[PDB]
Amino acid sequence: EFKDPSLSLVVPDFLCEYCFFISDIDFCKAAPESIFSCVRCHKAFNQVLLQEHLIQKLRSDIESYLIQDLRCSRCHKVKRDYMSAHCPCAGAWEGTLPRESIVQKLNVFKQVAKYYGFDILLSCIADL
Amino acid sequence: YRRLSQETTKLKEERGFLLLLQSPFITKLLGTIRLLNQMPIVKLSLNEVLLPQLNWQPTLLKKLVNHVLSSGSWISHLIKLSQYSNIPICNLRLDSMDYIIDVLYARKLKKENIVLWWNEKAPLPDHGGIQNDFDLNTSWIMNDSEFPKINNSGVYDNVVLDVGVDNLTVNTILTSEFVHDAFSNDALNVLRGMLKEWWDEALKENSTADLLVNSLASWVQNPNAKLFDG
Amino acid sequence: VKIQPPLLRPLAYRVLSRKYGLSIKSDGLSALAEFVGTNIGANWRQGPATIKFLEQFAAVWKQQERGLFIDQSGVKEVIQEMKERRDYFKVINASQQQRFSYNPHKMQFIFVPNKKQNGLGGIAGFLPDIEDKVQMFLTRYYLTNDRVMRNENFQMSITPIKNLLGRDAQNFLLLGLLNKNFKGNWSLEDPSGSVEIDISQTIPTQGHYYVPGCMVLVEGIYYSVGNKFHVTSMTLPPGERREITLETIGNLDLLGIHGISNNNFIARLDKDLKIRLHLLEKELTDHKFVILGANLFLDDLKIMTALSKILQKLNDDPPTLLIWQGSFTSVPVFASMSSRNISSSTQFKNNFDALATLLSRFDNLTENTTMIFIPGPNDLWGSMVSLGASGTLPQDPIPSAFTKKINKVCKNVVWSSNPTRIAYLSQEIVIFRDDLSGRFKRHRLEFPFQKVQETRKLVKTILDQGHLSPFLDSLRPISWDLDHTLTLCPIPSTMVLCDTTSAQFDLTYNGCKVINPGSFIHNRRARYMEYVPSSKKTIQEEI
Ligand SMILES: [Zn+2]
Ligand SMILES: [Zn+2]
Repeated sequence: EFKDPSLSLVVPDFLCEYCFFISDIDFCKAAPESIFSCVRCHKAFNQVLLQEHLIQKLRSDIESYLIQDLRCSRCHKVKRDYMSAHCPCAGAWEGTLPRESIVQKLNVFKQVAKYYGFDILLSCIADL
Repeated sequence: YRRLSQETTKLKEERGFLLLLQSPFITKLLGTIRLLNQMPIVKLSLNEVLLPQLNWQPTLLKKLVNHVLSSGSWISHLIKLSQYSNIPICNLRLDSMDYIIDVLYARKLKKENIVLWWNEKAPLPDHGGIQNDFDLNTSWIMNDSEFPKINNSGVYDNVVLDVGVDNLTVNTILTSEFVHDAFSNDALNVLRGMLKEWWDEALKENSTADLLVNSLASWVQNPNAKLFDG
Repeated sequence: VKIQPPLLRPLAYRVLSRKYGLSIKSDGLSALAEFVGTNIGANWRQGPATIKFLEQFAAVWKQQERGLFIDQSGVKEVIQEMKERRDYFKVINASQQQRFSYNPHKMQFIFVPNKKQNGLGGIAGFLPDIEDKVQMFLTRYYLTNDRVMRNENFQMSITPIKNLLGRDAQNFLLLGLLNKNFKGNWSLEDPSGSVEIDISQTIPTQGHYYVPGCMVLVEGIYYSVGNKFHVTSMTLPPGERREITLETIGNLDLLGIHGISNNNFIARLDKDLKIRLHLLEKELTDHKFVILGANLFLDDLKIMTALSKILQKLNDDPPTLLIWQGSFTSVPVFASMSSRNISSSTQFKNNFDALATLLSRFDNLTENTTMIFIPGPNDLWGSMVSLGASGTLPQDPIPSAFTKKINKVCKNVVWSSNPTRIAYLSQEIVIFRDDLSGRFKRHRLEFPFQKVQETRKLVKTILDQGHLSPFLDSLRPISWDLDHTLTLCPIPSTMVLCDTTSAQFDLTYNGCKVINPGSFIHNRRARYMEYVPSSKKTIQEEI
């Protein structure tokens, strides 16, 4: 059975001051000589800005996971009590954001930071 | 290393002129020499200059010569921008296009009856002090920046047209109580009229208006510019 | 003299297998052999000295673990013997704080294994699991209810919310989370159920900041016409002192410096407490620690000038602990959209490189005093996403990638979290940097009906509620597992309650003393405050 041999990590709305041009950028699927340069103009990007935006994305992901809501198992109603054992009906709460998704995202951040030379992002991970 | 003060003093007592300043440490150089506060100075910060560790003489010579012989064009452009934007000479920068938009929009709102919510040294709008508090709706509306896309796989034996769309944001802006996530429609209409007159002026042979309209979207995205709102 | 192991084996074996001890390994025999080699002489004819040295070995080794095996460490106990023939205080952050759960039905604190020590942690081990946010409010309610029940006055009995369904026209006493329901009315939440409240005729106990999210004792009459509990009075639960709080669990080593507890067993100690108290009673004036104001900025020249003026005064007489608190950058750091000027991260790195230069001319302070740094509201990690607004409370320390010169210039620097705990010989200190006055004033709940009283109410409320952040998840999101670090249980002796919106004060109440440092700079004056561990304060300023 065929699968996709690569994951995806996309940074939305990266701006090129030399063009005022807005587009996304895929750090995993896009080939080199295009991550470091604008699509239209062939002007090199600044690397610390890329690394800072990656750190921003990772921190926003962590905060978004930590601020998630709880959903019941059988019925998909939202938890509306600050403290309760479980749903009035049968079923236990589960989070909207699963753990495995963010674990895999952190793994792909590790892979991306290891492929290129990104010391600041490595130190960002190491502080956790 | 002490001759900078001597040169500045001799220039001060030899002529009353404007000074072009270009360095990554503008504030540090302003603080090192006390005579710099006594003259009108225009700053032209183009930082992030480095050395190739070898054969630096010709590259630095090229930098200096192009700077000195393009300062005329630079000051001509600055004069054009200042005499169009009703802003003094020393308060403008070549790349600081957002500042002009901010000041003119604030002036238009001041002639109106809407509070500016102006802010300094902080990339948040002024809401009376409430903005520093964490809130769920705000934190959700800052971080939802993903743009969806459509992809339908398959093999096509028919002809396919690859087209490109440009100036979508400006068209979206120009074209088109109960809801709490709504932005004040008064400001939206004000900026729509502003952009309409901007477009009309840029049509009638105005490079400055065209460049400013081009930079409008980058101003909208960038939170570093003042008068920003998520 | 190089010995033969066979002719030494019985001497060790008898003493360490028949009278006391057991299970001597081969490395233990080698360590004892080299010990005999050091204390060589008229041995194999000398009785008392060797056996009493073995008894001293037992008196050194029986306290460690259980002492039923002797590995390569035999040289380590030998060195312990050699060296047995200020210190004793530690500073701990919220990340490494020991984890202790709570159980209501047995009424004991329960140790929980640390995920850092037993788990792998190679990729992601800091992420709490789902049920922690379910159990955090349960734990807070359990602790509050136990504290209320232990009170002398309450031996009247409170009733659960759910048991209010069938009766009416009767008065009751209850307590629970006072908050807003989905509809928009004020309600009380209990592990059993919830009801609607009435405020139109409520007479409060003055001196308390009634904010949503704080446990409150409610008295009133239930009515079954609707679901309205007509309240007649509201009062925060009272407090308790450190000694009575401790004695219920003996003297637990929660902030254990002498010893630690684990899943296998629980520990206790009170014999050394009076020894350490008497040790503290002498040479305490020499062991002084000084703290400064908040929001000290490393970008403007005036703050650097004031800091230089302070350091030239402090160099001659270096204190023990110097605590730097507040935000070190006046502008929050975030994504930079300009590649023409200096990036925010590079500027943040540059702000600390100047401090390394300024510390080069104060070698006495650098050599004799340790440094403590505490993050503020808009440091690198927080303002990265919150953009200078309030956010998660257990803040990470200053990243190591931006302090690569301070650790080499100074021999003792420590970066801690926003809530940090230091354990002296007989003192424990908590430092908490954030704003409270505005937070309580703006969200104060209204009741239909000279600056020293505001801080009085603040202290009374924060000590009665017994939690650092008496707010719901909507206002201040909290990490799911680290909430135990914010719990105000076995309350500390002294609180460094730094606040930029409250005047400086030195209040003490209910066995706890609270100090409120202000901003480092104010009305063209610079102020920093030093606290003597003998319950004496001093305030000094330099223009
Ligand atoms: Zn470009
Ligand atoms: Zn259900």
